[PDB]
Amino acid sequence: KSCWYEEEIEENLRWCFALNSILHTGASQYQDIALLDTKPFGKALVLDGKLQSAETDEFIYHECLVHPALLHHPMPKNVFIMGGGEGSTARELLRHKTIDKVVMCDIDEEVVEFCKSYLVVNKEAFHDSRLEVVINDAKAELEGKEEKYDVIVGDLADPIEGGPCYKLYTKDFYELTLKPKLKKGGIFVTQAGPAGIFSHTEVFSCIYNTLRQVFKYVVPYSAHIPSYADIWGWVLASDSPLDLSAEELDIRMRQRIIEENRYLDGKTFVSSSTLSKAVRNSLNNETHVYT
Amino acid sequence: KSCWYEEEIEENLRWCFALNSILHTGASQYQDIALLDTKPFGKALVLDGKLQSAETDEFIYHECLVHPALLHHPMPKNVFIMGGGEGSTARELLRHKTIDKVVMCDIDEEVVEFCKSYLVVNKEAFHDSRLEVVINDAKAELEGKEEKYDVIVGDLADPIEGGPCYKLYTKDFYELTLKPKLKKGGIFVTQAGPAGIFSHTEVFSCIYNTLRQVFKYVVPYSAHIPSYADIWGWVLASDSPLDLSAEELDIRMRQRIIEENRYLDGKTFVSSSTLSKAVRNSLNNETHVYTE
Amino acid sequence: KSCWYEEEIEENLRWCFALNSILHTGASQYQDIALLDTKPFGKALVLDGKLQSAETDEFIYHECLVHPALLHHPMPKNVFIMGGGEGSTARELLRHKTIDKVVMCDIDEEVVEFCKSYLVVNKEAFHDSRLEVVINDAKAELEGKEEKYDVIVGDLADPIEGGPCYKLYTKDFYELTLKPKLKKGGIFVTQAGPAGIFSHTEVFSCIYNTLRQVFKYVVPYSAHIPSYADIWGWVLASDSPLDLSAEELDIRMRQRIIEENRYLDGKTFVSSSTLSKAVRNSLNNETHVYT
Amino acid sequence: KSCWYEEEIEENLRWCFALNSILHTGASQYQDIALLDTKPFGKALVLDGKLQSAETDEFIYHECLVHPALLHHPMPKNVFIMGGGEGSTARELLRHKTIDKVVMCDIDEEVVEFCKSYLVVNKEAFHDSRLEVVINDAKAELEGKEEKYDVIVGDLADPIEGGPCYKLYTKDFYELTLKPKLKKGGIFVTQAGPAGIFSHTEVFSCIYNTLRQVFKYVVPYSAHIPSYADIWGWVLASDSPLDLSAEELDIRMRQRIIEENRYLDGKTFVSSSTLSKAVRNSLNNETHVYTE
Repeated sequence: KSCWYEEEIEENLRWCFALNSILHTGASQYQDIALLDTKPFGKALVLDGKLQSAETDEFIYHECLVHPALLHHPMPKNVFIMGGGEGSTARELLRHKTIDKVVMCDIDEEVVEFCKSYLVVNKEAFHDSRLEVVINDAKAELEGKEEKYDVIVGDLADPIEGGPCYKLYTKDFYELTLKPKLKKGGIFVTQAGPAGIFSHTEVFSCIYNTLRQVFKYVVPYSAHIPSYADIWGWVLASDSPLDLSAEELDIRMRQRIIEENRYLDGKTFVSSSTLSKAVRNSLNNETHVYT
Repeated sequence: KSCWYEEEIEENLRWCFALNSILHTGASQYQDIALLDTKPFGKALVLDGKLQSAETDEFIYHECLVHPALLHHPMPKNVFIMGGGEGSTARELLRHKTIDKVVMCDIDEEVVEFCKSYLVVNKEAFHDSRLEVVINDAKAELEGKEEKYDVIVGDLADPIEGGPCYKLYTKDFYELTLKPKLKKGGIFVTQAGPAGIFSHTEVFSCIYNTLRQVFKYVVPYSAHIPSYADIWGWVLASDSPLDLSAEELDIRMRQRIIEENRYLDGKTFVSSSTLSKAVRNSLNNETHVYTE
Repeated sequence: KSCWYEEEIEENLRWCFALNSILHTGASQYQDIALLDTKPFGKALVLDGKLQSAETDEFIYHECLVHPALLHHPMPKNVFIMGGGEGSTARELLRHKTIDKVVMCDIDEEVVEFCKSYLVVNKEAFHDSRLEVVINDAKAELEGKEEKYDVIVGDLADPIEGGPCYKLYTKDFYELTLKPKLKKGGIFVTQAGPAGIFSHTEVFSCIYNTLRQVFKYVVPYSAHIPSYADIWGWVLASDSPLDLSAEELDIRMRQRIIEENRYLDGKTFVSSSTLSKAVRNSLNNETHVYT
Repeated sequence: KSCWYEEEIEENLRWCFALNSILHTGASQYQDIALLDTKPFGKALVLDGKLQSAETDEFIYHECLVHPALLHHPMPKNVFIMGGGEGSTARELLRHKTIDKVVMCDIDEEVVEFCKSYLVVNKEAFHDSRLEVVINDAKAELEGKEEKYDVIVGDLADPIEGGPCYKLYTKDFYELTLKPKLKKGGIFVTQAGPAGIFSHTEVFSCIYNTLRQVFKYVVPYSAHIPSYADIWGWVLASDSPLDLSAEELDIRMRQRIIEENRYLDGKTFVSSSTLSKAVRNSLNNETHVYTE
């Protein structure tokens, strides 16, 4: 009961967890880095004072982020990650038998090196041949190269007003930069911020509405992540249908993904993509489009 | 930015809400009773230090507790609430036009009288001619009367041994005391503790497993409640099937409930009753049964 | 263990007390006002988020503030309070059989009315004929009037850089404004901020050194105030000696002050005015003078 | 601005220090042992959740605990420490050139070995040829040997009934066990718990009163320790007078102690031994005596 880390989740809400230790600390020109050893969530990565992942339940976030998008692809071969310097998004992709190239594109070199050093769970992932790490802004990287991708995975910080990841959620970026870099039948997926009954109105609905204005087929979904103190959201978007039964999803999982999933099976994702009445109404009637 | 209500959700985990006011603090012998005005969640009812009800989202808990059971029933007319002293369970039940009688059986008259005066959202419910309030242990009340119900709602605290509420979750209780007091097609629903990816193993899986020893059809389901900082769980149980589509649930809601639900539609319930892989696997392989 | 008020004492130090209730709240154009009912200290007056007094131990602060200065006076008749809108400084003065006029000069009208309404302990003091309340800046009040005072009591907020009470601690203010308004044999006393082993270097030593450059006879003293989470300091300053035995102080107390003191007797003040080695060395060798 | 060490000074009062690091956490069967690097107070030794020693101001506690007793003694040559496993009491005692032997008797070898390696400020003290470390209950040790001391230093935890340290504050202990082991002119000093205007009534006044039943001259005294968020108290006791002026204390400090004290001079001690009116009146009228 003596040592605590404190997180301001909202203006009037704090989330405190007891600490075993402060394990490692780095920093870039971009942000403060810390790896805490927490009692309730194990090793916790804190970036600029915000918890970004925790050892006990990061598998939920990263299984939800990655596996729905590639399972709805018939044959996802190359995948570009915006963000995801932690290595866990790459880890989950690399268990798919169909990728021949994961590029992880994080602008913060020091975050990648830190997590490559200290997250035991991803060093098999980091030392994988299919994996290429690029230090650059994601839009700058995509505009400059011309190689189109089967799947693009958005694993950035939330689009807070005045940050630099904001422009990577804009309607003009999807339509003019990202989608031209999708192969025919490609699939985009992005994390989409909090998806609680009230918190989904911050960014989750706006990212849904924005992707509605670029792709014909958009599916939002969400799942509780305990260490984030909220339901968290993701959005899929493609121009080919993303409609698979739970049974087909289970079939494709036991065929393309090495090892058994800890959190996600077909029925989990069916349930995940059935938002609640209020969240569904809010999403289906949102107007704002990030320009 | 200086006054806070703190709750230890877990002994190593704290959830803190900024405070506007402390509207009342007091106590019975059963529990301390506080009503707080919080900035994130509005007025919050705290019993023995544990938030039980927040103004901004208690509708989620109460709609989930109540509606699924009633909607599944062919025509629910009389209901017994084990607990429910805050008035919000009764309030949601009284939204159903098919209901003719609600009996609220809470052991702590202090809680009942406090909420009757201070939880004004429940005022019309407390004054509804169909509601009867009984101050008794629920088990004693149900054994003391030979009356049966179409639905019995468990709205008690989480089972911890030695508490007055533990015995209301045992196999023996469900089978020798509760089930005899359900009419044909009758449905039992109880709150079933936290149901998060790890917290569900405390009581949720055991309550599911226990009811599975007693009732033909047992349906667990869960939903996020922000003020609880967790997924919360409930369990339906009946000897008649519990098997309606989202569309059939919705037609019934439009026909039987006055006003629109704020949280629950038929698709929400189907989603809620589809648990995640690990939670499903846990409840499937669960071994423990509650007993005395 | 559930409701807490939190005070940042220093940058890295917080001081939290459990709450029975938030009793009353006002505000002026100048500051936020709150009266909390706290478990460890009872009713607590919080001004702009800082605890300024608490019911359990305010008697220590106000007995220490007031009684040493007037006891070293042979016959203190009129007394001007800078600040002290709480009423407690006036309360303690009014138990002296020798004052014929206490003027309390606080710039915040709403603070005076609030404490006059809600501090039960001072409404006998507030409805006392000898007591005159003036709403004005203290320097403006003193410059404009020409009536000289036996004693002037500094009961302001600490001289934080950039506030408006800072100039009321300057060497030019003592020499050119305050002291001309002292009668012959007059005595000034001011609260002097924290007086802990390390915290005394914030302002306590600077106020001592400043008053050394205006009055011939200056005595600093301090006492623990539990609700302030620190030793607190006061300074006396006169041009006549302030040297009385503990026995004479006890004599003068049982003769001039109605009722028995709760905290302060002669020996207490002797001990109070014997600072510790490090605080004494720091004070006796400080250079900065508030100009 | 995000990592904090929290301590409940009182059950309704919390004192929180911002953290740099947690250098070690561990435990013996007697207590949990933690060493924290805090921003306000530097490295802090926490035993069973209670801060016992902070780097920025432990000198206050240890100088006050040790020096007055030794300075009052005509020539203190051998000293027994009840407790003192952190090494800082020994360190201050070994600053006196008149000292020939220090025996540190702590019940928890875990604490001793931990501080020996991690409290480097005490390293030379731990390696001083005049120090002997004994791992035993202090009462058992003192009864087990017929050796007397010029000074005995009580550096144990505050007396709470049932603890292994309560019996080291009883009248019987002081009179039948401790006093026989003091040489002529011998002086006993113990830490005596909080001594604030209200907190002094917990143990401070009782310890004073107890010693007053056993020793001719009993001198209580106190001093603020910021990391403790309170005034802390100590009590001198002897059957020879304890009556030196501030100037005589200072001459002795210059003659007997190597290096300059950071907190304590003769005037500081006289001030410390002049208690406030309410604390004086409380200790004067105190009735309770510790017993078994």
